[PDB]
Amino acid sequence: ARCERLRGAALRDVLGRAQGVLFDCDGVLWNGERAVPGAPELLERLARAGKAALFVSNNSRRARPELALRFARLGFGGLRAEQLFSSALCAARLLRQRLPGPPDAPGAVFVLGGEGLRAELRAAGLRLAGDPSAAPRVRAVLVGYDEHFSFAKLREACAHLRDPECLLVATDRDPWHPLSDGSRTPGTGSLAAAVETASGRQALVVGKPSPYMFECITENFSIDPARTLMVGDRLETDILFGHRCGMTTVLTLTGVSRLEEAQAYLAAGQHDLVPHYYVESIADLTEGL
Amino acid sequence: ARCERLRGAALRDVLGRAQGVLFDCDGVLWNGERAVPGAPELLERLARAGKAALFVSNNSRRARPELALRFARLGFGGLRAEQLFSSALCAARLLRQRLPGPPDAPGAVFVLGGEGLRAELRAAGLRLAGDPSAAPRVRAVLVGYDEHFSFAKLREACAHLRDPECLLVATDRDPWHPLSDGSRTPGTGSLAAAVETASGRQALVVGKPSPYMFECITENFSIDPARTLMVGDRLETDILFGHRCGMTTVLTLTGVSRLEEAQAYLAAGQHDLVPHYYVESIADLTEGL
Ligand SMILES: [Mg+2]
Ligand SMILES: [Mg+2]
Repeated sequence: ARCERLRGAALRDVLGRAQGVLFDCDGVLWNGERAVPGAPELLERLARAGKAALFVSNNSRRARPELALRFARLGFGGLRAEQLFSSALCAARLLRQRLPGPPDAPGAVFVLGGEGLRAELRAAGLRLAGDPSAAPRVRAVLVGYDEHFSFAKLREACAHLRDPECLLVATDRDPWHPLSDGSRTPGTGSLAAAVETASGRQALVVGKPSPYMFECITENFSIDPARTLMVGDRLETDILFGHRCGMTTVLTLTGVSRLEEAQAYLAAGQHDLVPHYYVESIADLTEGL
Repeated sequence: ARCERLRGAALRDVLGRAQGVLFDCDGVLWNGERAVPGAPELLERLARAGKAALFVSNNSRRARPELALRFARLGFGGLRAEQLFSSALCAARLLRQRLPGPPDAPGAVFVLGGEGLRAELRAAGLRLAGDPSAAPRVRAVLVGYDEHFSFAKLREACAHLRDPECLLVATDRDPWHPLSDGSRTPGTGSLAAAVETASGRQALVVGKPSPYMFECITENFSIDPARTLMVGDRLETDILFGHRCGMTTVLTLTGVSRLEEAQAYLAAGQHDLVPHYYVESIADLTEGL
């Protein structure tokens, strides 16, 4: 990984070789309400050229059917729900897999998060602490994007975690997210930091840069990481994810991370946070096909 | 610091030499509603023998007049309010001292914390973001023990901190606190972790183990740290504070930290988290006088 500007012959060969492309969404395909011009067209040409496209998002705020809506709304047609992987969806699968209880009863998840996250969990067959009883033992605390996080919920989370057998899981560690108006919103990472600190515990992280998301993806699809491009705007999330999975990484500059940070990490020899290539926007990739 | 059990001749000499004793409160003088038997009597004998006594607490939940009440209620008479130093009181003084604005207007503090913390801040002459206007620029965010912490307040805190000139201050970093029933409550450290993570900033910490508390104390009283005992139940807070200040440190076992953790740190050569001495309870100190 030497942070090279991807163009000309090298672009045609890298894309030529590529069997598939995994895309982050926010900062890559769009910023809020606005699609990156040329992004829908890249996805079209990818379909026409080979070449698998899958989407990997740390979003834990909406269930998959609703996250899928953003694609159509922002002018990305022809996409199937099964191409989209979110930390919400993957958290539900991890909990189902890891679940410490006796076989019935495995049992309940205390969730810090919203209705879309809850809907995903229930759909994976998971029992939630907030739900109507027929009170089950809580065997996992899940920290997701919780716009209604409170000291009270934090305190309750810690009560459950006093049981060392109770799992602590976080959907992702993203510290904050940019909004259209130039402001930020705190991210799950900030809520996970509070929970870990007060409980004295380290969370299992579901989303990027955890390799679990790639396991979650490869459950459903055969992807050869050596032949797959990982495209993202956040070095510490998307690019680190790519290196950990053995993918060729492409930083796009339409999002959170700056070229200057990528080059800084290169100089400090922190090669897992350096992309193989960068582009100003993913529209620069299309001419490679 | 070699974690020695303080008794016999050594106890008489250490206490004999000591000009003063600084005490942590919770886990030392009392646990919740219950005074440590013998604790009021040690303080009495200290008065009779020399020998200054001062109290250093990370509490940011109640203003000093109300924190003083706990002493009388738990059977500690003869104490003056001026002997008590809390992170709340010291945070107010630090803000007054550090305050980045033009001279009027220095200006407003956004507070994550309760009415007792707010009352201390106003009493130091500080203007608070929540208060009635005659909207002032926020020039500091203060994170204290906030039982009404919320995602919304976290988000607002981060908005203020987008201004790199806006200070970030935390009353303390205590991660959690034990309660009488055996449960925990999250501490300011957990709330500070959320704020730091979402804002990408490091807080200035007011309370122990920050040496600022000792500066705050020495403003008012001449203490020679080389002749002062620091007595506490929490290694990472009280004992580390003591070493940083050049005091002789005494771990009491009636609180949070265990002898086993002290001895573990000794073996790992982490000498700043090892007390000079320990006692089962501070009642074991009285026979030294
Ligand atoms: Mg992104
Ligand atoms: Mg204590």
